[PDB]
Amino acid sequence: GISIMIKKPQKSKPGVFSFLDPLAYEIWMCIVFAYIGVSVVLFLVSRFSPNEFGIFNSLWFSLGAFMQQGCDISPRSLSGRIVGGVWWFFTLIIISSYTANLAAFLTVERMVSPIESAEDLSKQTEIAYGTLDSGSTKEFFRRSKIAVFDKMWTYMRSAEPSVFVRTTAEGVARV
Amino acid sequence: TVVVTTILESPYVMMKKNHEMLEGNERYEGYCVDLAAEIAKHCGFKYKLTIVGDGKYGARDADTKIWNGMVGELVYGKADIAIAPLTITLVREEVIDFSKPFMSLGISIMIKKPQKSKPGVFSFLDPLAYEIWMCIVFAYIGVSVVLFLVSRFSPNEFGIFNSLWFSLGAFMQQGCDISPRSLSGRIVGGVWWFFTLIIISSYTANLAAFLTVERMVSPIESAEDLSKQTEIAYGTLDSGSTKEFFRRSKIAVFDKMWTYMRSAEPSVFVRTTAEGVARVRKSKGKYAYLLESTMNEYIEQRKPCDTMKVGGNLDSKGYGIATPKGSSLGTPVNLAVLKLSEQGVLDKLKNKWWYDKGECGAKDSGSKEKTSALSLSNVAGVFYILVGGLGLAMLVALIEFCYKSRAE
Amino acid sequence: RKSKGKYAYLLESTMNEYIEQRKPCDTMKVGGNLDSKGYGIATPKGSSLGTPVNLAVLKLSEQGVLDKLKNKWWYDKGECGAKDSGSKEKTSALSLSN
Amino acid sequence: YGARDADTKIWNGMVGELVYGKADIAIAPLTITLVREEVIDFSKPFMSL
Amino acid sequence: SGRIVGGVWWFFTLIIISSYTANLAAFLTVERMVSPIESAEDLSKQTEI
Amino acid sequence: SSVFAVCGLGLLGIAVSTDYWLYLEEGIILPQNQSTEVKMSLHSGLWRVCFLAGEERGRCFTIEYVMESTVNVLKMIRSATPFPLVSLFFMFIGFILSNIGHITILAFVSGIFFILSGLSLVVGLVLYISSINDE
Ligand SMILES: N[C@@H](CCC(=O)O)C(=O)O
Ligand SMILES: N[C@@H](CCC(=O)O)C(=O)O
Repeated sequence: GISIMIKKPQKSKPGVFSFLDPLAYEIWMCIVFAYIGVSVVLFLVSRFSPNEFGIFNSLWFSLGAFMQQGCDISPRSLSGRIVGGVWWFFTLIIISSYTANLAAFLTVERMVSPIESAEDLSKQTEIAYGTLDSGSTKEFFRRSKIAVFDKMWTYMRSAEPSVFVRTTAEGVARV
Repeated sequence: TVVVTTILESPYVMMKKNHEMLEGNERYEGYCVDLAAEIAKHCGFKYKLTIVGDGKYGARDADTKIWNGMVGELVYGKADIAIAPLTITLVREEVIDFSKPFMSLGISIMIKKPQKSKPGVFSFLDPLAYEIWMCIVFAYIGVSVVLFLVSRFSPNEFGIFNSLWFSLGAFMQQGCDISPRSLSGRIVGGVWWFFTLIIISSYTANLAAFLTVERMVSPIESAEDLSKQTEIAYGTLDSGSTKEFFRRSKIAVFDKMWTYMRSAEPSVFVRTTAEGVARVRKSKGKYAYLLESTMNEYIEQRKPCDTMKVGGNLDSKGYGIATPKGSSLGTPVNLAVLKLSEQGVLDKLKNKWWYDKGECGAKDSGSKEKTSALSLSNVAGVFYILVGGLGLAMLVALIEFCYKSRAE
Repeated sequence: RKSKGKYAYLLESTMNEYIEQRKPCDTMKVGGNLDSKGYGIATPKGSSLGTPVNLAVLKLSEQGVLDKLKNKWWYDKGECGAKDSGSKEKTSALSLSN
Repeated sequence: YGARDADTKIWNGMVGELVYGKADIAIAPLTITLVREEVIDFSKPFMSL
Repeated sequence: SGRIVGGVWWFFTLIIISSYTANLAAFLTVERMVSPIESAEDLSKQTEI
Repeated sequence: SSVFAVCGLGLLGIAVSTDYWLYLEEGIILPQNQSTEVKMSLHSGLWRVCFLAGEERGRCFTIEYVMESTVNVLKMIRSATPFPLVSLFFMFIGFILSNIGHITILAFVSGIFFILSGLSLVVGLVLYISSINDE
């Protein structure tokens, strides 16, 4: 029977920092610039105001509030509870944006169907489907009229460049 | 076997570059050049492929009354058969005895393909509408008041200022070290905790829907509000049919459309059906080239895949073979076309020439999705609220310290 | 109307634009025109009535009367409310209703 | 509106009121098509469909 | 004895809320896929209607 | 605390002066993967923007005109231009008022102007990146 031969889908090595793919590298450098930028401001806004916040316990608040755990102190002033206010809203939108796109990288590449039939390869004009020249297979698509094969011969005849290879060993190498 | 007064075009007649090698009938080819063959079955008469060097499709010209281009070749006895795209106007009927139409077109719209929009600063709160983000803030205060009233006039570190920190402590899910202690203060802290579980799991859930299946909008669809909501440049072709239909506008919704083209600048018209594509193609902001329908579904199909036809068929005008007013070959011509149409040989050539090239549309938009990572421009408004929140915070730090300094 | 989104009805566009402008507005013209044809005032084959009426519709065109009649019975018939007009956003955020 | 059937049963419908000689001039929403071209006569298309 | 009751209930509330956030992001992105019929050839394939 | 102020002026000072903020490699592709050579590759800055591959000529222009995507970015860099300038303003104010404090509130009020410069520079880098991903 005439059959299809494509490249096998070996997947990849993902590259071992692929977990921070759903946010681009401009976000992961602007979180850290805004993690220092909030932790310094929390230090100053509760220093010359009425103690328990150094710079060091302020880094532990901001890192605590960003991974959504419950770092233990609290801000205590209306000057101080705003820095802990907007940073809590910052870490709500970023983590919800991370969980969204990682549930959008996966359910998009789960939609991705490999070609599994001839009529599927009829529509998928991405892959170029060239058969052997001067053989029985070229005769089959040219003559027959199953009308899935009429469209397949149509795109195969309008080759760009010549999809008819000339021989089987060259055809395996062309895939 | 006389004169084919056609014009170099999209797939009806053009000079293909194989005439740099070949000759004969194959110098000029296309859809209607095939139609030349199956009209020759009945009339018997051959071709003479003469692309009009004057080709500016036109009519009799304004106040000079000289016929332009194709009818400049057709009417004056320089041509007799006119197998080509030629649109039957009633003022052209006053000049030309026609045949019956091949197909029929309408005045169409070539808008550019919707490329993804630029998200604004506040696009992060797209997945939850602007009624909910106002219902939350008043339910924030509306719950933070009820913690206050319950924990005060009952047996207390819950002031107002410590109760706007519990409720904000629970909506960002960062928790609490205050933790109310009655029964009537735990029910407020209870049902507010169930409020934040559903809203955050509806924000994350809807944002996972906007970033997976991205339906898009063509905002200049349905040409009546193309005319009414004037936003974009009403571009079109030049001397020929499409202006003369809108010059004679008596339907007022097309007339106010024409007045906006009458008050247009600098592109009231330009030229060149190929170039009119390109003026959409490279400007991409507002140019909305208003060409004939059957040319529009060709360019949309070919393979740039970068334009798209919004709206449909603002008129109904026909392609018929033109004959210069009496023109004895006419009766072999029109009865042939009828036998081409009723048998469907003209429809067979419709089936051929509009499925020749690389097919596009939603056909190319199959399983081809790769979806990108978020750029900074999707969450950039949160960095403005974050830094701008600190500018408010360092401001109150001075105000609090000055109200302790001027206390002294 | 009774199939509740299960039955499509292929009809002409000149009838279709009126039907979606009647007070139970729950129909809509889906796509573009599948072809193009034309309405015509008919005479029997080889009639004396042909060319007076044929010269009428030519005259009726540039006077602007027939396309005024195109308005006259169709322009005011947005008495349904035209709820399609205030719905072109097709917004996709959750609302309060969710 | 109009039709054509098994033998002809001549042109069932409003065109049957116009092909049999039942009536003259037929101001109506009748559609112009090629089948109706050969049997009876028409005006110019006054609308667009 | 006490930190196990707070242990397995913390694992119970991790799987339930992650199951709630999953399907609410599966009710939405499924009914966002749902395309109304917009052309003739779309209605050719959609044999439901 | 003096040295971090001394090192702070020069580092942003080099950055606001130099012409190597942003690169570009606008090219083409061919089948057999046959990518490109250089086709259009401009490096860029904040005030002098210097083409490198499309013409090879360093038209390092005080941006008001030409010498298509390029000047469009430079209109968006124009939208993000003053924020490193404000951060350079508040740094030098925080620099001099720190040295006066060494020679009270005079040292502490300078520490406000370092953080106001830093928060100006975060909105500086964000709006600069938000302008690029716009284009
Ligand atoms: N064995 C085959 C080779 C050519 C083909 O695969 O069509 C033949 O002789 O026909
Ligand atoms: N068929 C048209 C082409 C030019 C135009 O669309 O205006 C004509 O002959 O006038």
